[PDB]
Amino acid sequence: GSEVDWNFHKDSFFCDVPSDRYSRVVFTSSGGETLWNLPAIKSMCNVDNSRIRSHPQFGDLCQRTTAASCCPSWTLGNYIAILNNRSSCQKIVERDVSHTLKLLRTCAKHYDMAARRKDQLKCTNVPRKCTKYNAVYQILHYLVDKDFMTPKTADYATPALKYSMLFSPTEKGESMMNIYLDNFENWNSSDGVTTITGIEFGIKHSLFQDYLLMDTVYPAIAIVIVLLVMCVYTKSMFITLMTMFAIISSLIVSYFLYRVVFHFEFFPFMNLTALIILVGIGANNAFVLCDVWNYTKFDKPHAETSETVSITLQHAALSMFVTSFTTAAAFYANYVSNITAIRCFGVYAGTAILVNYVLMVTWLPAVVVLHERACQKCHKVLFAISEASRIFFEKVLPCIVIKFRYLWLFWFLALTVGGAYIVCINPKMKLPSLELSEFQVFRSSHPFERYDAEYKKLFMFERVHHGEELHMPITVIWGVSPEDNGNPLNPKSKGKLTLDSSFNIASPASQAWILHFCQKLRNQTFFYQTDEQDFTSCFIETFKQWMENQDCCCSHWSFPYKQEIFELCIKRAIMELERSTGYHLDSKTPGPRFDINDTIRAVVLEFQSTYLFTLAYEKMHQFYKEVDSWISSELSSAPEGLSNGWFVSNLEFYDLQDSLSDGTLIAMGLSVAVAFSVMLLTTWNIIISLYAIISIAGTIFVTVGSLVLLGWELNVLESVTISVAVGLSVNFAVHYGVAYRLAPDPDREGKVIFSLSRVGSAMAMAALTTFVAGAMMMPSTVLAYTQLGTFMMLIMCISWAFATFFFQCMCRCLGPQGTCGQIP
Amino acid sequence: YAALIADWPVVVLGMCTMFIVVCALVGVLVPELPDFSDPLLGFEPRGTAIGQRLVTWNNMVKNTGYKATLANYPFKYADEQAS
Ligand SMILES: CC(C)CCC[C@@H](C)[C@H]1CC[C@H]2[C@@H]3CC=C4C[C@@H](OC(=O)CCC(=O)O)CC[C@]4(C)[C@H]3CC[C@]12C
Ligand SMILES: CC(C)CCC[C@@H](C)[C@H]1CC[C@H]2[C@@H]3CC=C4C[C@@H](OC(=O)CCC(=O)O)CC[C@]4(C)[C@H]3CC[C@]12C
Ligand SMILES: CC(C)CCC[C@@H](C)[C@H]1CC[C@H]2[C@@H]3CC=C4C[C@@H](OC(=O)CCC(=O)O)CC[C@]4(C)[C@H]3CC[C@]12C
Ligand SMILES: CC(C)CCC[C@@H](C)[C@H]1CC[C@H]2[C@@H]3CC=C4C[C@@H](OC(=O)CCC(=O)O)CC[C@]4(C)[C@H]3CC[C@]12C
Ligand SMILES: CC(C)CCC[C@@H](C)[C@H]1CC[C@H]2[C@@H]3CC=C4C[C@@H](OC(=O)CCC(=O)O)CC[C@]4(C)[C@H]3CC[C@]12C
Ligand SMILES: CC(C)CCC[C@@H](C)[C@H]1CC[C@H]2[C@@H]3CC=C4C[C@@H](OC(=O)CCC(=O)O)CC[C@]4(C)[C@H]3CC[C@]12C
Ligand SMILES: CC(C)CCC[C@@H](C)[C@H]1CC[C@H]2[C@@H]3CC=C4C[C@@H](OC(=O)CCC(=O)O)CC[C@]4(C)[C@H]3CC[C@]12C
Ligand SMILES: CC(C)CCC[C@@H](C)[C@H]1CC[C@H]2[C@@H]3CC=C4C[C@@H](OC(=O)CCC(=O)O)CC[C@]4(C)[C@H]3CC[C@]12C
Ligand SMILES: *[C@@H]1O[C@H](CO)[C@@H](O)[C@H](O)[C@H]1NC(C)=O
Ligand SMILES: *[C@@H]1O[C@H](CO)[C@@H](O)[C@H](O)[C@H]1NC(C)=O
Ligand SMILES: *[C@@H]1O[C@H](CO)[C@@H](O)[C@H](O)[C@H]1NC(C)=O
Ligand SMILES: *[C@@H]1O[C@H](CO)[C@@H](O)[C@H](O)[C@H]1NC(C)=O
Repeated sequence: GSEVDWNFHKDSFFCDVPSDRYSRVVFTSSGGETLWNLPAIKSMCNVDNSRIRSHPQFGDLCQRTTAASCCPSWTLGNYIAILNNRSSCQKIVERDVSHTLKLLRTCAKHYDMAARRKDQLKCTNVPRKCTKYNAVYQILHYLVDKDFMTPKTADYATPALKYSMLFSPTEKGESMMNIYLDNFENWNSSDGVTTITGIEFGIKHSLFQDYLLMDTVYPAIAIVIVLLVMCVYTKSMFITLMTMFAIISSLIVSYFLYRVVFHFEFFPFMNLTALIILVGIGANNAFVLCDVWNYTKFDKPHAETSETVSITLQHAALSMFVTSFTTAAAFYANYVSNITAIRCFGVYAGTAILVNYVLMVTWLPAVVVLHERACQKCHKVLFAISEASRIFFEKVLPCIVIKFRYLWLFWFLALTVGGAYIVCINPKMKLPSLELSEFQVFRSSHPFERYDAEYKKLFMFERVHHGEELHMPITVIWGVSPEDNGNPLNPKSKGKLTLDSSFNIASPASQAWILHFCQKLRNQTFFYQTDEQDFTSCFIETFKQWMENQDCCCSHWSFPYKQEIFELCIKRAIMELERSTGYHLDSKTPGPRFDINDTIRAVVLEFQSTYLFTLAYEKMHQFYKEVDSWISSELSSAPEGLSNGWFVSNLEFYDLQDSLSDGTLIAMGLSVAVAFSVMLLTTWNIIISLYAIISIAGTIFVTVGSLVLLGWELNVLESVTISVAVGLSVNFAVHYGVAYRLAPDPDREGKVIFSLSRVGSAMAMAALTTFVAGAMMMPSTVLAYTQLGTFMMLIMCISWAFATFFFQCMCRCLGPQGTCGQIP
Repeated sequence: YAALIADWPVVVLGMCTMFIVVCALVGVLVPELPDFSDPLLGFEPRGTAIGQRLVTWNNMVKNTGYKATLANYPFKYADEQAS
């Protein structure tokens, strides 16, 4: 139903003032790049009263008798209709358009009045009386963006105002989800003259969950594709099905081991993405075992199966464990970060990879030994595929990589130095620059992220909102000691508890010292004078000033009282200090704290400062560092010197940024150390280890440089990606290094073609399968999937190319006698 | 165990699925299922010499004054019995 009349009943009234609390839609018209035309305004108001004035809305102001309309719409069309007092917004005569154009032209130079509350009357002096009741000010400050009516353009020029806004009389909140879940999500936009771009119903995070469930078809499809490709490599559907089931069961048992055995109970979001990663990892192990199997079954076919199994385990387990353990340590290295989500994702993914390795070692030989048990063209095409792959990865690829052998060196060195310069000096990666309230958690084209990132800086009532200029306060506390109690390690996000200390303020020396501290702090440079706060500061000062009376019990004494006057007169004084001004004080007031017993337990002072609140890193770091360095000067009496070192402002974003900037580097260091150690221990030849380290550094620098060039911050994902990349790099270097060694050929140019022809198929298959398993996430809605897919593609296609070319064209300098490592 | 996976594949392939299925059943029965409602439930440092103080100063506010026996840090309240 929802059928009643609207507010415009030939009444020049209006519900309220357009505030920030309501719901906003943002309109751009078309390539026409103009909105001042009856079709645009009428279609905008019509799509308004169609897509939002149809569904039953029980949340409204209800200021009049109309049950389904309190304010008309709060749009440009209404503000035109209030001129020439045409009631229905549908009835416009295309002349009031010119009227308001001329009016905004002649009045925009004065932008400057807040409001005229009295009906048909102005409270304070205004430059012009030709303006209606708050028409021009409201229509300039709220509805139309900045490009309209600028003093930069000359006279006789007509502006464009490609963007406009439109409010809604209802109050934004979670209740809009229904409205959004049926009427807004499916259809594209309005007709070709008006197109909605940004929406601010306020359900960006509460509705998030739903999209998750609606976008799990892209993971599933991915799995399917993988299966197909594996059928091409190993022709038996049995092995493919059983290894995919092994991967799934590995994830399941890893969850079980994660939840109850390790016993810590919190499941973050990013853990889901883990699955995708492992889909492009576990399969690799198969492509190492199966292949080797055939080789052994091609060397001594008449032998007993048990011997072939023992030999293939002997020849595969070492490399499988090397690569799996390297990636697992690279994941577990995130257990040194101070955040919670990554500190759990690390452990989960690490346990997953380790269990997957164990299953690939045990379950897989079982199924491969238990696999002892018109189509002419369908078989000939596969035979030709095998022949082509063999002739390619045996004769063509080594020729291509070894005949040129010099262009690759210079080319990849240039790419490496470019990546190094682009990650280190000029466009270094930037810390996050968005408030914790609104992270970009959707696709960068969703109607929510548009309004939350781009359009929140074109409209006046948001730009001047960005012009807050709120100073930063400092506080000091002497009551409690800083200590955390509830599940620090592998936390719960629900662990907190307060406590106490043992100090006395009754000592007169402590009183004098507090007064001296305040006087001193009133001297430094990071201070801001207001001359207006009486109690919202040191309480001792105003208390002393208040105790100058006489004949009332104590009065007219010195500064260091005998504390028997003091303990009682604090309470005697505050009950009248509440009388004069500041009648209310609520749990964040510099007043001292009490207990069940009326003694004092916590003392809290507060001051303003000259540094302005911001979101950059260097400014806040300077503030914190210098001010804490000064506050560290305590040298005070025995009491209140312990549990003294207190300082806290509204600086949490800075904490997040610092924790990121330290965790990422520590994780990178640990992971690269483990990688180099494993490579050295598995190669037993120092020059090959040096070449592998150079290749790892090259691929890391190139991938991080391409990521930063494409434009990426460090929110919480890249903090894990930067460490995962250096663990996923060495996967190919280890194989190419093991295969290069133990080859029946002493010379340099020889024994390279051997290793390359022997493991190029496996490396290319692993690269392609991870590439295609990450390339099925690009079209999606939630952002994490897109980030992870792009990173996966860009890391695999780079690491394979380097570890093949820049390594083989380097490992041919080695001498046949070489180093052979130390003597075990 | 080369001989073990040589003449006895089925036992080694069945013990694995026994372990896997008991693991899945325990994991789906015992622990409380995750929520997935707030996408930023974790992003807050813990124990970094500037997160401890924030946590403590926020716990100081939640334990505000009550009309009687706040078990907390109130103002003057406990001595209003004169009226
Ligand atoms: C390179 C690899 C092989 C090193 C070992 C990796 C894991 C086996 C380790 C790394 C960090 C360890 C964790 C470090 C700290 C904790 C918190 C700890 O928490 C509690 O005891 C609180 C709950 C309770 O009271 O039971 C439980 C064990 C756990 C998860 C540990 C489980 C074993 C973990 C995951
Ligand atoms: C690895 C990922 C990328 C894909 C494979 C896993 C997903 C298909 C699963 C993992 C967790 C599942 C979620 C776990 C819990 C819920 C809550 C559940 O809530 C309700 O039924 C409504 C009531 C409420 O919980 O408030 C709806 C399904 C959903 C979102 C599930 C949807 C399917 C999810 C995202
Ligand atoms: C450990 C290996 C495997 C990876 C490479 C690590 C280091 C060789 C590099 C990579 C990024 C570098 C940092 C990139 C940027 C800066 C900022 C720079 O200070 C600036 O303000 C520079 C830019 C400017 O002048 O504005 C001081 C060096 C530092 C910390 C660099 C220190 C050296 C770092 C850690
Ligand atoms: C080789 C791998 C590990 C990737 C490279 C590391 C980056 C992902 C991170 C880790 C440390 C970060 C740096 C940590 C500290 C700073 C100082 C910070 O300084 C300021 O706040 C501004 C100073 C000024 O403007 O003069 C600017 C960002 C920067 C260079 C960061 C840039 C991005 C870095 C190099
Ligand atoms: C195996 C090899 C090929 C890896 C790459 C070797 C070099 C190209 C890298 C390794 C260490 C890097 C350096 C690590 C740290 C820094 C400090 C960083 O910050 C400053 O010196 C500040 C300059 C400023 O104030 O603007 C500038 C880049 C630089 C010299 C880096 C330049 C590139 C270097 C020499
Ligand atoms: C022989 C081959 C295998 C070497 C590796 C080539 C590709 C795997 C990579 C390496 C460098 C990458 C490029 C690094 C940087 C950019 C710029 C980037 O530009 C932007 O997104 C905005 C540019 C700007 O406006 O500054 C687009 C992707 C692109 C071309 C990347 C595309 C993929 C490239 C070519
Ligand atoms: C593995 C073999 C078959 C060689 C494959 C070579 C190309 C087909 C690959 C190599 C690197 C790929 C690129 C790696 C990364 C990107 C960035 C990617 O960026 C986005 O889509 C932005 C997503 C976002 O951040 O929202 C677009 C595709 C592109 C250029 C990829 C296109 C396909 C490329 C050029
Ligand atoms: C039953 C559930 C709980 C687990 C299923 C997984 C495995 C235990 C199954 C899947 C496929 C099964 C195999 C499917 C077919 C056969 C062939 C069967 O022998 C014949 O059919 C011979 C026919 C002939 O040559 O005359 C012997 C059992 C075996 C190996 C089965 C053994 C058990 C396997 C590996
Ligand atoms: C609008 O107001 C003017 C003057 O107040 C009046 O002359 C005109 O008739 C009104 N419009 C209508 C439709 O009555
Ligand atoms: C969007 O769909 C509507 C139908 O709901 C159609 O009228 C309009 O032309 C479409 N616009 C575009 C750009 O496809
Ligand atoms: C603080 O006030 C002025 C201005 O800095 C200075 O001259 C004076 O000596 C200082 N007083 C104290 C007690 O530090
Ligand atoms: C003060 O606290 C003590 C705690 O031991 C308690 O016994 C006493 O009753 C309290 N006094 C008042 C007036 O609440």
